Amino acid sequence: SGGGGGILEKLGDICFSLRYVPTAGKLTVVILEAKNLKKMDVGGLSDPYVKIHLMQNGKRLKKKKTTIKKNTLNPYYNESFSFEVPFEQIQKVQVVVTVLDYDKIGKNDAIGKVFVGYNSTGAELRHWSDMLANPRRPIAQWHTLQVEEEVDAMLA
Amino acid sequence: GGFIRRVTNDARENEMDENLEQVSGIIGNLRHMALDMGNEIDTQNRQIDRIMEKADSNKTRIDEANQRATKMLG
Amino acid sequence: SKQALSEIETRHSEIIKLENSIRELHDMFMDMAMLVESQGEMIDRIEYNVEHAVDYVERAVSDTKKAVKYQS
Amino acid sequence: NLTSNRRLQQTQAQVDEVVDIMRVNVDKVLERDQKLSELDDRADALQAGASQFETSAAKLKRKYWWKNL
Amino acid sequence: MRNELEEMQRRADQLADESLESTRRMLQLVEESKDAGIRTLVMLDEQGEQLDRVEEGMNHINQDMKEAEKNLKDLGK
Repeated sequence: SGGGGGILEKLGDICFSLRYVPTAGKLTVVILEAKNLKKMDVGGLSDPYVKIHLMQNGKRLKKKKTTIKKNTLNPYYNESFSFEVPFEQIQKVQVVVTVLDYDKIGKNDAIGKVFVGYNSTGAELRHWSDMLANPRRPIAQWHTLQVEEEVDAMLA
Repeated sequence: GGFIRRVTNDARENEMDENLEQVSGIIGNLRHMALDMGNEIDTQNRQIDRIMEKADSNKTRIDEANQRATKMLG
Repeated sequence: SKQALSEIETRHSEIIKLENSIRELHDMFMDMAMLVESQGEMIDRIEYNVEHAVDYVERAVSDTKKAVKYQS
Repeated sequence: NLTSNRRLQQTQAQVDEVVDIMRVNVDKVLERDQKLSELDDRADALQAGASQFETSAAKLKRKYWWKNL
Repeated sequence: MRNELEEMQRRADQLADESLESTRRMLQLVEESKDAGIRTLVMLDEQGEQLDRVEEGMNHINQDMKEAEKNLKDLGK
């Protein structure tokens, strides 16, 4: 979140809700709204979208994505993703959230990224702990985006 | 457990035989997995032709429709 | 006949070769996994351009059906 | 008779057999790459044609409104 | 003398210990290869999940264009 360098470069704040059920092993992640994103192109308007990847000890597994919300720096998604993770195996995993802009030319750069799971501090650690503890939690939390190599250095 | 010609009665030789047996069974699983993967990917690659032919047909149909609509303008 | 040192030294030689046979297979899987994942990033562009085209077609056919209806 | 190493030789043959199949499979990833590359150009052409078709339909609606008046 | 036995036993011992290191490394490498394999296979199937949606969009374009085609052919009177 905002204790990283992404506050200085004004990357933007994203709001999401994490919920798990330890007894049944099912995991649901809901991406809500974001506010004040950094604009990547100089003269156009950005079309922001989010890609979310599940990992085990920093080892990539599979990913899902939001619908694209065009011409905005304040996108509203309210989109839900559901998975299954065993109770002995939720204590081995991380979830990585990356936000990107949509230009058709290709070689797209990330706006910024964040992760939840072990190897974290503050807000990121709290949201993961709260998710594990509370069955079917409806509460959500804001996380400021951070630059890619700061996230790599933090995760390591 | 009988995967190699044992030359000694050591625990080190015993571990070697079990470790090689475990490696061999994973390779035998990978052989069948590769055959499944090749069967699915070849079928998927030829699915791209099916999608592409339909895509060009509808794009060409849209070009015909655009030309046809434009020719009624005056 | 059969001799113990010759058997173990030769067997070790074949085992390190077997490890390097698996190493080529491993290198192929890591490059293949990167390439199919990278192609999956490209498919997102193809999917969105097609879905955006569906919105234009759904609008265009609807407006075309409205347009023809005025002919008596 | 004394225990023999055919099973170790079989283990080498199993990796040798799968590598030959994998070499064919990676060329089929390159087959997929070529087909996806062509599909990408068709996707832009479809999207560009769809925008033109909607704008043409809107013109046609205005024209057929004038025709029957 | 020395080379009748004593040298041979320690040479065999060193070969056996580096062989344990190769077999343990090889077993972990082949398991790592399976873990990558399983991810690749599941990713291939879920790319097929994505592909049926692409054809579903083409089928929807075909359905409405098939209605549109009649209207376009009767239109030009």
